[PDB]
Amino acid sequence: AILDIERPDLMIYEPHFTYSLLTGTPRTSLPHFHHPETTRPDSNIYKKPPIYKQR
Amino acid sequence: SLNRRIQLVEEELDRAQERLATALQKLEEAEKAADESERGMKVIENRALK
Amino acid sequence: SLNRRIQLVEEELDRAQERLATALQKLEEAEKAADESERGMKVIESRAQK
Amino acid sequence: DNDNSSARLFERSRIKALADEREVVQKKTFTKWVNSHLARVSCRITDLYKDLRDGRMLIKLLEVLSGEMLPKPTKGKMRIHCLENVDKALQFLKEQRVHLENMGSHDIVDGNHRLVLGLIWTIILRFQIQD
Amino acid sequence: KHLIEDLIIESSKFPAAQPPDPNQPAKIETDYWPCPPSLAVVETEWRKRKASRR
Amino acid sequence: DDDIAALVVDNGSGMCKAGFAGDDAPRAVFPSIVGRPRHQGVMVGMGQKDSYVGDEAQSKRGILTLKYPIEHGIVTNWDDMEKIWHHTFYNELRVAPEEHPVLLTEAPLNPKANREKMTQIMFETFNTPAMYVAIQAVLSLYASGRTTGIVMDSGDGVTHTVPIYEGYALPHAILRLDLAGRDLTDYLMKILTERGYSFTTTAEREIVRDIKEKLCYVALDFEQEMATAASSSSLEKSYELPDGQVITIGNERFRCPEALFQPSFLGMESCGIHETTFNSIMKCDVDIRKDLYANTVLSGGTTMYPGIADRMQKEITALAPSTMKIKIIAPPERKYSVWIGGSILASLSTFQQMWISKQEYDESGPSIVHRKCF
Amino acid sequence: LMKILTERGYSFTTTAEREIVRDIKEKLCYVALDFEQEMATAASSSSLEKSYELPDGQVITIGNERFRCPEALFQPSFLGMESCGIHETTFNSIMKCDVDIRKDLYANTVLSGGTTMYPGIADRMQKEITALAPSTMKIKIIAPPERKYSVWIGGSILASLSTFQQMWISKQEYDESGPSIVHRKCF
Amino acid sequence: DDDIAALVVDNGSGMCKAGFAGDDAPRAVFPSIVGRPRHQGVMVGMGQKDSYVGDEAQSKRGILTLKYPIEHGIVTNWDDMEKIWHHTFYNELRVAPEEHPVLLTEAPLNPKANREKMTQIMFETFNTPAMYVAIQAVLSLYASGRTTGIVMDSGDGVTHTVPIYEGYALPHAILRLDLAGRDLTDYLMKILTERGYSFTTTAEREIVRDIKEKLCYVALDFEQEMATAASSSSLEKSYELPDGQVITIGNERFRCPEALFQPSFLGMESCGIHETTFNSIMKCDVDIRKDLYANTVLSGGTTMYPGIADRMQKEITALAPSTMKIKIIAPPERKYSVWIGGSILASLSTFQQMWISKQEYDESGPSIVHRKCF
Ligand SMILES: Nc1ncnc2c1ncn2[C@@H]1O[C@H](COP(=O)(O)OP(=O)(O)O)[C@@H](O)[C@H]1O
Ligand SMILES: Nc1ncnc2c1ncn2[C@@H]1O[C@H](COP(=O)(O)OP(=O)(O)O)[C@@H](O)[C@H]1O
Repeated sequence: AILDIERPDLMIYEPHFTYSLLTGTPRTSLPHFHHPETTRPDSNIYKKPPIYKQR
Repeated sequence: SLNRRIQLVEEELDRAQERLATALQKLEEAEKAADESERGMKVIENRALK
Repeated sequence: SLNRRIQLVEEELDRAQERLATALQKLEEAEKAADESERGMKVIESRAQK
Repeated sequence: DNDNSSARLFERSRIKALADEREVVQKKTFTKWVNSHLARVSCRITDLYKDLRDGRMLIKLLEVLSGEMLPKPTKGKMRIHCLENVDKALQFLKEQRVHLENMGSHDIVDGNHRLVLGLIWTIILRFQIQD
Repeated sequence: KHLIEDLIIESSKFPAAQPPDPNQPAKIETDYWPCPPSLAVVETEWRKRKASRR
Repeated sequence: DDDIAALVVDNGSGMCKAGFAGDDAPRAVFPSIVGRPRHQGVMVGMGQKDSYVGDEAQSKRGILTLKYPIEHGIVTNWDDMEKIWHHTFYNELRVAPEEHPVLLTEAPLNPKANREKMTQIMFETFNTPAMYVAIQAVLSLYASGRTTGIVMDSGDGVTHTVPIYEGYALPHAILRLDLAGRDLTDYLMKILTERGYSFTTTAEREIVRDIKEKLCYVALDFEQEMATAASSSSLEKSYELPDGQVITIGNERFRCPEALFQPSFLGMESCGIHETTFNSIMKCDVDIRKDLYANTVLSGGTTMYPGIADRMQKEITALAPSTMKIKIIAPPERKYSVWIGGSILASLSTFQQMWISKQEYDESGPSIVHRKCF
Repeated sequence: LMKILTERGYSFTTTAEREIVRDIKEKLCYVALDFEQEMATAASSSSLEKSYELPDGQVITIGNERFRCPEALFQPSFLGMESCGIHETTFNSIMKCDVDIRKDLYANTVLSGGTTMYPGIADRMQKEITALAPSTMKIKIIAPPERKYSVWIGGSILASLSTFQQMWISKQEYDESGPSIVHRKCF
Repeated sequence: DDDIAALVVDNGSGMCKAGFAGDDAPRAVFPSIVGRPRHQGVMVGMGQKDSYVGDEAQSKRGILTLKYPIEHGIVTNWDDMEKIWHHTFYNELRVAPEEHPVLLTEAPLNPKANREKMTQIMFETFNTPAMYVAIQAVLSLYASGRTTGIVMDSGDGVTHTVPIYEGYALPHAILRLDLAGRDLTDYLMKILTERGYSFTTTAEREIVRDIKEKLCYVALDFEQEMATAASSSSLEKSYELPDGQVITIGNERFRCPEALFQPSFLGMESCGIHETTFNSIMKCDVDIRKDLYANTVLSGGTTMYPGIADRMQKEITALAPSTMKIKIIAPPERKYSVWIGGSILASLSTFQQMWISKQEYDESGPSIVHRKCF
C-alpha cells in the first residue's frame, strides 16, 4: 500500500479532531523559604521588629 | 537527664575506638612501605657502583 | 546507679582519647620518614641512569 | 604507576608541608592578636579553630571592635542556635560594607581551618577600628 | 588600621608568616629543588665524588 | 632589602594554583568550580550562602549546579573568575593584594580581549602595584631547565605546542589544538553507556573525571590491546561509586585516552597530538630540527596517563627519519611545571624591569599588555 | 486488629469499642524480628499469650494476634493494599535522591510519630534497610525515647528562633492579599 | 511466490505495534502490559490463566497488578518479552514466525546486551530465518520522505534527537534526553493530589494516562496562561471516572506537558526538548545547519499534545539567529511514523543483502548484530 501512495506525510488514518483548541521562556528555579527577603542588599534582619508587631 | 548524658559519652567513646583502629593499620602500612624502600636501596646502589 | 556509671564510662573515654593522640603522633612521624626515604631512593636512581 | 607515585610524593610532601607551616604560624599570630581585644571583656580563647564554633566569642570580638552592641545571642546549645549566632555576626559584617565570600554559617560552625583564618584575616585587614 | 595590625600585615608578606633566619640558604639553593642543574655542575660533582672515592 | 615576593597564580581550565615567588611548590591548589543551589531551603535559621567556590563546592556537590568559568582556555563568566581570584587571595593565601605584584598565565592563541580584561580587573578591583601575563609553554620550558626545546602542553581545556631554539621562539610554528581532558571526560561518559551505566548531571561529571583519573592508561598498540581485551577478562577493574554500588570498567580503560591520538572518534577532522608535534617541528627551519627532536618536553596534567611517553616516542620515531634521536623528556612533577616556571620567572634580577606599572596603565589604558607581553 | 480479633470469637462493632481495641493494641502489640519463626513459635507453644481485662470485667486472651497487627506495616497485602512496606518506602525515597547525598542519608534515618512506638520497630527497620542497601554502607536508625512529641518539640524550637520573627504571616498581609497568601510564605 | 513479506514489530515503552511489510498501516496495536492476579480465586472451575497479556489485561484492570517489561527503553524482564512476542506472532497476526524475516526497532544509545539478547531470542526460540534491528528516529525520515533533516523522537521511554544530512548521520550529535511520557504521567498524579483526587494503584495509572491524553495541551505562553487561569474559570474541563464520579481538571491541563520544556519541575537539571534540539543542531558543522533548520521533524506519541509545534517553533526561533526561517514538520500520523518508515525499509530491493542470516548467527554468535546493524 506504500508503493501506491506518493506522500506518506499527507496521510490520514482518522479525522483525529485536530486543532480543536481556541523571545523564549527563561529558566526558572524553585523558591526558597529559609531567609525572608533579599530586596535590600547588606540589610540586617535582626535589627528589624517582627511584622505582626508593626501596626 | 542522666540517661542522655550516658548516651552521649558512649557514642563519643565508640568514635574514639574507630579512630584508633584506623590509625593502627595506617601505621603498619607506612612501616611496610619504608621497609620496601629500604630493600630497594642496596640493589640500586650495586648497579650504580658496578 | 546512673551517677555511679557516669564516672566509670568517662574514664575509658579519657584513656581512649589519650592513646588516640599518641598513635596520631606516631603515624605522622612514620609518614615523614617514609617520604624522606623514598626521595632518597630517587636520588640513587638518577645516579644510575645518568 | 611509579610516575604517579612520584607525583603523589611531591604533592603530599611539599604542598602539604608548606601550607601547614604557613597556616600554623598565621594561626598563632591571629590568636595572639585576638586575645588582646578579647581580654577587655575578660574572655580568652585557647584554640582558634574550636572556640569560634559556638559563636559567642565572635560576637563579643565584634562587640569590642565596633563599639555598638549587637542583637543578643539566641539561648541554646544546639547546632541551629550556633548557626543563628554565626549568621548574626556575618550579617553585622555585611552591614559595615565588608565583603566576604564563600563564608556561610555552617563553614564556621563545622570548623574549616582556611575559612576561619580568612575571616580573621579580613577582620584584621579591612575592618575599621575606632577607639 | 591603627598601629598593631600593621606589624601583622608586614609579617604576612614573607612566604612563611615569620621572617627567615639569614644564615639558612634559600630554597633555590638547597637540594630540595627538583629541576636538573647544568651539565658541567653534575660533571664537577661526579669528579669530586670520584676524587673522594679514590 | 625591601624585596617582596610576588604572587604567582596559575589559572587553568580545571584547577587554580597559587603561591609565592622563589618557592619550590605552590601553597594553594583547588578546583576552579563555582556552584549554586538547585533545591528548596526549608530549614529556616541556617545561614544562607549564594555561591560555593572551590573545595567547598566539591564537598557539597550533591545539591549544586557546578559551572566552570574557564572553558577551552577562554574565560566566559567574569564575575565567577573574580570570585575565584578573590578567594585565592583572601582565604587560601591570606595576603593583601595591593602589596605584592602578581603573575598570570594563559594559552598562546586566544581572543585578544581577555588579556585586556585580565589587566583591567587586576589593576582596578584589586589595586595591585604591577602585573605581567606570560604564556604557559614558555614557563614549562623554564621549569625544564633547558634553553632550547619544543614544549607540548595539554591542560583541561587546550593543547598547544611551541618550538623555542636558543631562546628565540618561532611564532609561525605555534600550534593550538582544542582537544583536552574535558572532551576525554565527555567521551568517557558517552562510551560508559554501553555497559549500562548512566551519568548525566554535573556531579556525575566529577565522578566520571575521578574514574578517568584513577583507571585509565594509553595502550602501546591499540589493535593488540583490543584483541587481548576481547580474548579474556584479564584487563578488567572495579570502581566503587559514592553510593556504594560497584561498576566494572572493563574494555573502556584505554579507549578514552586513545581519542588523544585518533581524534576521528570525537568527530574532529584534525590530526593527533603526535602528528601535531611533528608538523610543528617540520614547520621550523632545517638546521634546528635535530635539536628539537632531542628536546621534546611534555607538560600539563592531561599528559599524566601511564604509557603516554612510550606511545609518543614510538609514533614520532615512526614519522621521523630513521637517523636522529627521539627523546621524550617528561618530569614526574609535570602537572605543576608551568607554575614552577612562574616561580623562576619572578625571581630573576632582570625581570624587575618587565613589570607593567600602574603608572603606565594609567597613561596608556588596558592595551599596554599587547606591547609589553609576548 | 478488629477484623483479626473477630477470628477468636470476640465481637467489637460500635465506635465506643474501637477505643477499647486501640487500648489493647497500644498495650499488647510488638513487631517480631522474624515473622515465620514467630508464627512457628506461637503455633508450637502457648507461652506468647497474654490476658486483658475488659471494662465490664470480662477477660480475653490475645495470643497470636499480638504481632500480626504490626506486621501489616511491612506487608500491606494483609489489608488488600498493593503498596509497599515502610522499609521499601524509605529505601525508595533514599534512592530517588542524588548519588552524593545518599551516604549521609543512610546513616541519619529518624523515626517519629506515635505509630513508631511499637517495641521492636527499630531493629526490624534496620534489618530490612540493611538487607536492601549495599553492604559497604552502614545504617543507623535514630529513635529518640520521646519521639511521640517530636513534631511538637521542634515546633517549640522553631517559634523561639530569632529569624522566625521574620517568617510570620501578619494580619495586614492576609487583609491585603486574601487567604491565598499561605502558599507564598509557608513551605 | 518466491520473496515473502517480512513483518515489522515496533516495540516501545508504551505500545507494541506489528504488521506486514507492504501495508500502509500496522496489523495490530496493543499496550505492552503483563498482568497477574493479586487476589485468590474462590469459585471452582472457571479455568486457569496465570498471566494476562495485552488488551485482556487492560480489560481486567481492577483485579491485576499491571507490569511493564520495558523501562526507559531497556527490557528489564525478558520472560515477559517472550510473552508479548508470542502473543504478537500467534494471536494478533496468526502467522508462523519461522517463515518470515523480522524487523525490530530500538533507541539510539542503549546497553549492547539488549541487542544481543533480542538477537539470541529471535534466533534460538522463534527460529526466525533472518532479522534486522534499526534506530527509530532513522525510520522517521523514511516515513517523512526526505533524506535531510533532524528528527526528535519522543516516546513513552526516551526522547532522542538525531541529525542526518543527505543520508549521512553524524553520531557525535546524537543526544538522548531521558524525559518521556511516563514521567509526565507521574507528574500529573502528583499535581492531582492538590485538588484532592488520589490515584495510587497500578490499575489507576491507566486512568491518569487517559486523562492526560484527553484534556492536556501545551500553552503558547506559560505565565500569561497562569494569569488567565488565576483570573477566570473559562479553561476548565470535567472528566468522567469509570465508576461515575466527576472530576474537574482546571488549571493542571497545561501544567503537565510544560515539564517537557522546563525539567526543573521534576527535579532534573537537564535542558528542555527545544534546547536539546538546538544543542544537537550546534554540534554539527557550519554548512549543514541551514538545511537542518528547515527540516525539523517531530515523531512519537508524546508530541501529540496540541500546540506543541508552535511552542517549539517559537522557542527555536528565539534561540536561532534571526536571519533564518524555521519550519517544524509535524505530520498528523507521527504516532505510527516509526512503524511506517520501517515498512518502507522492508520493501526496498537492496535491503535483501542487509538481513542477518541464520548461518551468520550460527558461525558468529549473537554479537554479529554489532557488525551488521548500524
Ligand atoms: N593523574 C592523572 N591521571 C589522568 N588524568 C589526570 C590526572 N590528573 C589530572 N588529570 C586530568 O587533567 C585535567 C586537569 O588539567 P590541568 O593540568 O589542571 O590543566 P590546567 O592546569 O591548565 O587547568 C583534569 O581534568 C583531569 O582530567
Ligand atoms: N492523543 C495523545 N495525546 C497526548 N499524548 C499521548 C496521546 N496518545 C499517546 N500519548 C502519549 O504517548 C505515549 C505513547 O507513545 P508511543 O509512540 O506509543 O511510544 P512507543 O511507541 O515508543 O511505546 C503514551 O504513554 C501517552 O503518554
